[PDB]
Amino acid sequence: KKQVTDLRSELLDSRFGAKSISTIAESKRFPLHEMRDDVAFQIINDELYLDGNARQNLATFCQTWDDENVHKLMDLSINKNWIDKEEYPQSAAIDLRCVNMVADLWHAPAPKNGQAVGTNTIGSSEACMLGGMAMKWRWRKRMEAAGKPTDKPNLVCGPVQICWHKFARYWDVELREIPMRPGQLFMDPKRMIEACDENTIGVVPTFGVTYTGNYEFPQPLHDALDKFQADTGIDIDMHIDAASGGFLAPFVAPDIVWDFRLPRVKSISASGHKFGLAPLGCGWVIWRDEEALPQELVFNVDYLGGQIGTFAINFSRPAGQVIAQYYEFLRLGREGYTKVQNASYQVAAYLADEIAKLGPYEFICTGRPDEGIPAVCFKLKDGEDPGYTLYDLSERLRLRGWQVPAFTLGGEATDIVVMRIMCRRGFEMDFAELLLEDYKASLKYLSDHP
Amino acid sequence: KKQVTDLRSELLDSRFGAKSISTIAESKRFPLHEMRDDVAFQIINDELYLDGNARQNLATFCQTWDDENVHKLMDLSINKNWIDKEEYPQSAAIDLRCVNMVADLWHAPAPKNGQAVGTNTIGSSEACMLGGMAMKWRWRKRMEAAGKPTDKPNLVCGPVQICWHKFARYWDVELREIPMRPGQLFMDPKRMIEACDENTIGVVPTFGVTYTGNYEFPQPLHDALDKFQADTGIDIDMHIDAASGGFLAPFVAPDIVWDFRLPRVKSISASGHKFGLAPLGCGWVIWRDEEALPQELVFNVDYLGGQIGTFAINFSRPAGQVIAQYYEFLRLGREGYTKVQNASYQVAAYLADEIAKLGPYEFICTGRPDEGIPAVCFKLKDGEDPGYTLYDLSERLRLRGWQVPAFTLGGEATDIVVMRIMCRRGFEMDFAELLLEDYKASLKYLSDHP
Amino acid sequence: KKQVTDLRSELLDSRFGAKSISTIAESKRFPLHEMRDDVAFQIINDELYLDGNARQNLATFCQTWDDENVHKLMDLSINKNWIDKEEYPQSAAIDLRCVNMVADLWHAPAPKNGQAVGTNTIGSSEACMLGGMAMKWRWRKRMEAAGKPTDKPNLVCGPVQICWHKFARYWDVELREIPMRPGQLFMDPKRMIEACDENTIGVVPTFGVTYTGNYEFPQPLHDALDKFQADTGIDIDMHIDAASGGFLAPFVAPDIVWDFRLPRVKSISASGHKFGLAPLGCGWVIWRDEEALPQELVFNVDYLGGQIGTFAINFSRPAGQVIAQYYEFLRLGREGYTKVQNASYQVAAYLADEIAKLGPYEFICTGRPDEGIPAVCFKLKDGEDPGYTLYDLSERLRLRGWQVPAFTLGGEATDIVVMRIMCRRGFEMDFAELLLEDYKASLKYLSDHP
Amino acid sequence: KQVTDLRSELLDSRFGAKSISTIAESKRFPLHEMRDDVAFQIINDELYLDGNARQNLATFCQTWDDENVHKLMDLSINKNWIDKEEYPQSAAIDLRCVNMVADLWHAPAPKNGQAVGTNTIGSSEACMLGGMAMKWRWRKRMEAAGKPTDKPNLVCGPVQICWHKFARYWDVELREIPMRPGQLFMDPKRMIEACDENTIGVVPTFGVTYTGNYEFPQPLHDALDKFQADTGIDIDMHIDAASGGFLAPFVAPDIVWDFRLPRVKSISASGHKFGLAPLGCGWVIWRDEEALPQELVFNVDYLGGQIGTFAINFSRPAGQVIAQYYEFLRLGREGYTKVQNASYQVAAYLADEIAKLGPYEFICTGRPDEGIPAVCFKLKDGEDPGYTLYDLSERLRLRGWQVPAFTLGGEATDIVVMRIMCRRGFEMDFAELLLEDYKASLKYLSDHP
Ligand SMILES: *Cc1c(COP(=O)(O)O)cnc(C)c1O
Ligand SMILES: *Cc1c(COP(=O)(O)O)cnc(C)c1O
Ligand SMILES: *Cc1c(COP(=O)(O)O)cnc(C)c1O
Ligand SMILES: *Cc1c(COP(=O)(O)O)cnc(C)c1O
Repeated sequence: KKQVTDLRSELLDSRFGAKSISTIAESKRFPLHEMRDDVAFQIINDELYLDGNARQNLATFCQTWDDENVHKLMDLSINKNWIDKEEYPQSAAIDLRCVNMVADLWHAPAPKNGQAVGTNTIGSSEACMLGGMAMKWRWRKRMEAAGKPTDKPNLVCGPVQICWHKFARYWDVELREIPMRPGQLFMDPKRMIEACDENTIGVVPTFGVTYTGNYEFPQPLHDALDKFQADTGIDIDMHIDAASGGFLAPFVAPDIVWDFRLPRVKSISASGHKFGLAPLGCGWVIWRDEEALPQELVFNVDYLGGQIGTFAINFSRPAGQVIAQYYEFLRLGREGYTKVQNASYQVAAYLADEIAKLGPYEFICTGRPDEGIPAVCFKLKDGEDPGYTLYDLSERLRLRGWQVPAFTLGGEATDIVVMRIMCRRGFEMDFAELLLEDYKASLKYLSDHP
Repeated sequence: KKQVTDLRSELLDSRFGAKSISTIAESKRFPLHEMRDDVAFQIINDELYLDGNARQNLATFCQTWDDENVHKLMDLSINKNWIDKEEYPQSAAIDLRCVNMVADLWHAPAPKNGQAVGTNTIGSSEACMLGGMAMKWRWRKRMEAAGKPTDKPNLVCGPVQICWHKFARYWDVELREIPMRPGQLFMDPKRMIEACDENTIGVVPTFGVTYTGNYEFPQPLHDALDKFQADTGIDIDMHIDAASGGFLAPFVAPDIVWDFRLPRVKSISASGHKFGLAPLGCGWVIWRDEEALPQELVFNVDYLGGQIGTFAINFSRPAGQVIAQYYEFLRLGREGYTKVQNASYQVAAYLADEIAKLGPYEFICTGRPDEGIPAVCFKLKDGEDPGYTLYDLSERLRLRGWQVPAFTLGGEATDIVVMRIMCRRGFEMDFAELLLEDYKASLKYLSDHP
Repeated sequence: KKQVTDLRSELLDSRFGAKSISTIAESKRFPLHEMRDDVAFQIINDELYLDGNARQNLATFCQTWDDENVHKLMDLSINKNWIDKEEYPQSAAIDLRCVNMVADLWHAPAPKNGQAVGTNTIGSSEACMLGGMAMKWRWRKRMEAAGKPTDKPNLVCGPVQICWHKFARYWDVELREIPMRPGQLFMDPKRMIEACDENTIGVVPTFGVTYTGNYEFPQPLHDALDKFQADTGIDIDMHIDAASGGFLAPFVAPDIVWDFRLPRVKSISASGHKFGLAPLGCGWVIWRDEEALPQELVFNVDYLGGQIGTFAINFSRPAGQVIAQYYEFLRLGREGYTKVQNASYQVAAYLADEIAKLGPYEFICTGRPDEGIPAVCFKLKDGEDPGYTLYDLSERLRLRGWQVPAFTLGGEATDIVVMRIMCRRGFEMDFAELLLEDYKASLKYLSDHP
Repeated sequence: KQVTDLRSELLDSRFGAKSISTIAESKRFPLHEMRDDVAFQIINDELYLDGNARQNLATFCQTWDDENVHKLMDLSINKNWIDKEEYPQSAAIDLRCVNMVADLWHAPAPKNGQAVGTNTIGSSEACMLGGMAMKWRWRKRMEAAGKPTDKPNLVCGPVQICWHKFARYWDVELREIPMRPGQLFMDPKRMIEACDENTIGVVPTFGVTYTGNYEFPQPLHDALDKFQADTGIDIDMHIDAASGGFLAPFVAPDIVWDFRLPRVKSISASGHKFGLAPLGCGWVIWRDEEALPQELVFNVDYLGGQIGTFAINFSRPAGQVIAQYYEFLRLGREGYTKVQNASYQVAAYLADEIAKLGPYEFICTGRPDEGIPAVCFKLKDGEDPGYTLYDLSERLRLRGWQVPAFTLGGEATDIVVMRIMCRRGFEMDFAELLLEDYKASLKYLSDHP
């Protein structure tokens, strides 16, 4: 009799009065029985409230808002496999159009066969790894042509994102990172060259440093590499990590020469899901030409009577993000992207100007299109003590749901603590003004409770 | 006033009467201006009709259907970044629970500290690469402990999926793939041993061969490695590529000893988005214990007052797939997965039995849970010419929307042409009956057209 | 021409690239012009993120979750006017049914004419004011019957909610609120009698004290009032403020005699939107019989050829909440309400037990259905200093989005600080465990920072 | 049998189910839980017995809301208006509205940047708040003069029922000037005749419900000025602008009815009437801090500070105020003017067309300078077209229209009038359908006794 009465309750009980929702969710072993689908969904939906409100997460560089058409395109493509070119041929075609468009945006030389050399990825990490492998292979071929050993490769870079550290570790390459230091939180030409030698597989400038938000300019570095070859005969290539800058500079600062306009730039990577406005799960890596991508790294697959070259670390994955990316390209175009990015810079500039009035801060990034990305980065003026640290301010802001990271820089600037505010699409002026209000209140509090 | 007149039309024109929809979509350069969002969506939505219907794609192993709750969870998580453990802490916690559940499902030794060693990935490709890197590292340590050189590593395997070829290429490991041959379309104990030597970083049995759908049983191979170490002193580990098998056997054939129950198995990988029932973009790799995973490959990140180890190639990416995976685990449990997988095997078995009476066929896979995955694989009997090849049949079926692949096997069986039908969730008996009807019709046509 | 180009942009610009979203929302003067409706919605939608997550708000007693059918009924009733009985006659009829059901739930004498004496209200506040006006009127009639003056009315009560202070102020009644004091945080029989006199219009027990979560039991007070009349000839009525308790005890503690089973109780009020499970905007007040409600306070209106009595402060208002309330009565019934409330009590008891293990606490409320509502209320043991105050704990929990109030009691217990956690529908066990985890984490932090 | 019935409970269709084979409970709390789809279906269905809101021409309240308001309301279904610290932005948004409405009514610019006023569930609560403040200011005046305060009275014209309730609930003698032939409102002469030192204030109705016409505060204000000059008695006003408050500012700005008038200490209006907000939104604004007795305000902590609160209700939905703010930003003066102009155009059209159909005498014809967008008429005195307006109202109801016909009060109880309200959502084309049914109804009433 109990079984039937229990089952009756299973059918009729409300979501929160149900027996199945009276226990803590499994966290150690694979569940034994099936359960009400509404209760399973409810529990998980509710647990996710413990994640931070994405729109208030001012620490991330990734998109936290997508328009309705992208939501639809994503749902519609939830089961389209990006890797199966023959099974989802139009998704594949759309992908190839994006490759052309991004290559064009970065001034890659026009492809004679009508198709640029490059590929979509899950993000900049995979894109960078692909660029790094190609870089390492081109170096090997150069050394082999010279009759020199290829067992001690190194890579020269500045304050790179962690993915390059993983590349170095995973592909056994010695990472030679020029450390940040007071006065120059980036890789300068002089220190770059001092780290270069015949075993350097390449140099990686970060066109939009994550820690500060400022651009490392490839041109001055390119000049130094030209002189290095003239003096030593050593020819070093560049791969630009433009995770953020790749989808900013072309629109608001087109005259900064950082891309394929520079001879030594053999490849560039960027995150479509950062300022490229695509939903999480989209990255891009373009090569200046076929010569820049070693064929031994490319796996060809049948496609519409012919073949297409593939270079990826991942295999199966959703094609929704690239479809969404194409949508943004067509819907916004240069005009639309410029308007959206200009909106972010205006917000960044506004906040930097207003926050400067509230305390003894020294700004590292103030939302200037010509210097970096739409971000605000600052620190307390040396020797100044307003009665609080940027860590305390970060915490107070969190009480209102905002995630504004405060952290120490690296290298020779480990004693410097900075606060960074990322101004992405969806962080409109009105919304940013609310942050400003909370910022003033927080300081107000820290003042009444020193 | 033509500018005012064009604008009026731009505002009032219907979807297909609009001037902006009168041209072919851009495919070579980045668009210059923005356009109506409905038109951009319509064009792309319509182009996607050229992709094959996913529900009729019987070539793929990946999920082509997800329940409504998964669609909701995915939409809700479109902007949750899997990599930001501190910003989306509960998404991170849910992921850690799945790691424990998958490890438990595969009989991994119980975690003393309550947390299994493993990670979520975009798919089995990344999971296999993580497993391979760890294998390579353990091998180098083993060689180094005996003062031996580590410049000639090789990996022994059978008819593996392409990701293993990419692993060998990207990490400079010699792939010793034992080829399929008549009467033996798998890596057998004897040939495996012939291929193994002091430079073998490990053996990778494929617990669910893509080309045939059959399991390569680790147990017999394991006994062979034990004897190998006894005779030569060479101790070789195994990594199971259970992309499909990992979420099948545990439910429908629990007595098959293929997992951590086997001492030499140091890691196992599988695709959540294949038989794990997760939406595209979910993979898993678990290690036996801490000793199985070299700490040098792990990058720790801050997490709730402590630190969490991370081992991944990708960085930013959506957390929706793992959240959906946890939902399936809780909603279905062993009971639910058993019922779902059983339905797939029932369909495969049905098709195999029905197709067998329509022609002179020899089956390689008939949907037997004790032999492999829910698939049907067959070829024309040796020396039989029914007046058509399986290529013709595959083509006829495509006229009704079905994608049923016909292909030649590799290795020393390149003369053999086989047809494979994958029976996934969402390919119910009634739907399969329709395929059967189209099969009978196709054969009649081929008959009336020798 | 500039106007044409501006118009083109107003039409084609994306949500965040639009000019109209580049400024701060008006807050001082009525706007002059119209603007894109999507921008207006976006700005407001985004500002609301600054409100606390209702599901994590553990301070409120009101519903923070409604099932899909309620969301539908509310949307369908958004334009139905509760006050227009003749224009929306069935909404009116449904409302009258709820009056009957609530009256019956509280053991009101069965209405001979089939319709209980009572009315729906926006909340307990209006309900309490209606009950208060009626009490005042009956008192005046009693005094007048003996030829005595009615210029000095007073109301006797314990730690009441603010609405009674407002009633006293708005209707010129001296509020004799018996203060909380160490050992008895409630109105006890002895002090109640001390405060009562010929000028007392009635006694108001709070069946579910907001500050502690405990019930003030009407029966012992009723016994005292009986003896009081016997000793002094002064006959005093009771009005039970059962804002919370009215939809709890009837289901989980039917043996508690607090309602119309007690002769002196002439009216009872409760919040439908608290434990009554109705969405915000629903309250109830029921009178014992016609004699308990002075007709001079009732305004009759035409209804279906007859007349219905109305007693309300508000006039026009949505009928969705009462329609939703009826749906909950029908869908859940006594069985459903019992299970939902049982779930809340289960959660309160769990947290009480677990939190007790974390520090030197003295509990005031532990979620016992025989003592009060599903709440947890505690203070630090007298003389114990764990290194932090409950205010500190409340603040740290807020860093995770939780709103757990810490406050000082009133009256003679102003030096006592307590923390109160409300366990409502939608605060399931699994969700509560997450809170407990943050509680443990918050304590560890407070210890690591003496 | 247990298992048998359970199987049916799981598989039965909505209408084949056992639980829907009986009449819904109406006497006692149901005992058992039941299928949620059946419970919903039953209620959804009996609600069809309510009149179609879009065809309800008797109500002044909104019967249509745009998609964004529907969304905002669903999103705010659980946001508690009263918990200022818990839903701080909802509260902030509310305060912006207070400023905007105060500005709309020419309230003196607040030096501290925040107007004195509050959102309410409707005009009823707003009027009661204004009434209490009015009563308290009067008490303070009498106490200063050293006179008794036990006999307060309130002077008004044909007020809505809420003022009768205020009078009863707060023990104030209501001195209502009755309507009479040719004067369906409170005129200056009769107002003054009812005023004395016990009058707590005067309440002009800027948009009389029964007729749709405005009672103009200016001439009444002039009479009160003269009254003080003559007697020394200083009487203030509270304008009940339930309807007019969100009409005149947009279509007839030159009418001086608001804070431009010195004696107007407070004004109330229904956001859910012509303010275009969904049901459950009212407003009351005071001209300054001095007009609102502090003894009536309960301060609550708010963002490190305190905010004064004056309300009868406590917990309630914040959706309506959020929706109200959306309309303010989305429409602005331009938008409201366009929306209100549309209603007046429809009211004027119907008045003109209905005039051609019978011997009617119009009381209201949708003129922006005279009142709200309504049509009100009666049969010419001594004229008998063979039917009453009651019969006409009934026949229109056969098509789903609710067009009320009723008798006026006071000295005009023998007068029967019909009133048509033209709100947002009663577009020209829709109104033309009503006109077609009106013509048909008359034609029918003609071929019959
Ligand atoms: C499909 C498959 C893979 C690749 O897994 P993804 O999820 O597509 O990256 C690897 N191994 C085997 C045996 C497979 O079937
Ligand atoms: C964010 C970032 C990355 C990693 O890109 P993903 O899209 O997260 O994989 C790499 N480099 C830089 C400079 C970045 O900012
Ligand atoms: C919450 C509460 C009230 C006020 O009820 P509302 O529904 O918010 O108006 C009154 N009394 C008690 C005891 C309460 O808890
Ligand atoms: C409708 C009305 C009221 C009552 O306002 P509610 O919003 O329904 O509470 C008061 N006065 C007048 C003049 C009205 O028209």
